[PDB]
Amino acid sequence: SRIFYLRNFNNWMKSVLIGEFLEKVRQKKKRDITVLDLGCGKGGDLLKWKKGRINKLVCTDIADVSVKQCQQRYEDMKNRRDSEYIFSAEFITADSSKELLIDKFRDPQMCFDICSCQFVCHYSFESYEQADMMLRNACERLSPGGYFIGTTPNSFELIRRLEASETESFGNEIYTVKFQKKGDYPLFGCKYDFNLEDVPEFLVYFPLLNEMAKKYNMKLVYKKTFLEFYEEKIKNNENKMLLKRMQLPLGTLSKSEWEATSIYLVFAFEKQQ
Ligand SMILES: Nc1ncnc2c1ncn2[C@@H]1O[C@H](CSCC[C@H](N)C(=O)O)[C@@H](O)[C@H]1O
Repeated sequence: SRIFYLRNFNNWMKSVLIGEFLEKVRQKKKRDITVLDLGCGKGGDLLKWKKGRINKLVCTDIADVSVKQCQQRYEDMKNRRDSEYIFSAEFITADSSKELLIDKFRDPQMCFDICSCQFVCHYSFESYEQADMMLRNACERLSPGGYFIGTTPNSFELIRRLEASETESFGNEIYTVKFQKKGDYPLFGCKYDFNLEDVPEFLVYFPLLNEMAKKYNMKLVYKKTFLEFYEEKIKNNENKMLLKRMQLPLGTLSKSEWEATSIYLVFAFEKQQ
């Protein structure tokens, strides 16, 4: 109702992102696709992976109830009738910032063509170790040429609104951000409250994320604001009538919705050879 169109939009953003890199993986002649969905939540991306026609998915999250719900929705998905091919799936409760996923994989030798981290990475920036660990978990088992893709708040946009504010808070009808306070932005542990009409988040300084990713032999493919990404993707009609069947620019979202969503960026990294 209130944020339905915002959610819809986020789903559309993820769809097109996931879509783009599934094709890139396939154009490198990769037949059977293996994917790690890191911080999978309740399975909002299950259907995107099913229509990407991947062969194996690992869903993991720190919240077990979410993992279990993700599993049940998966069970329902291919207990549908005359349901075309579905990936095999593996479900793991774990803190991907404090625990090594390879130690919990049923198959410890397993590799991935894509790690998808959607609206997750920023939780790991509580400390250097947690950040490095989530990056490791996202990137260590990636095959060369494989991709690390995701969505996280854009720190530049967050700071800009903070410093433009009369307080340590800012927002509108839809969202509210509250810093522990402005002027002080440590690389790790920069805490702010994020309210979508409620969970603590950490600032992700992207040039820092870029450097730390190098440790795992990753090179940046691109980084784009939600706005830029939105503007580019709709010059292709497959995506736009996709968006309309799923149901600042004048543009598809109210000005307040645009303020909420324009907070985010999309990124992709590639595993080097
Ligand atoms: N340290 C951590 N390790 C793994 N998952 C975490 C985490 N901290 C938070 N999360 C999870 O990240 C999720 C963010 S909401 C994103 C859900 C899903 N990827 C989607 O796009 O719909 C939540 O499910 C939360 O439980």
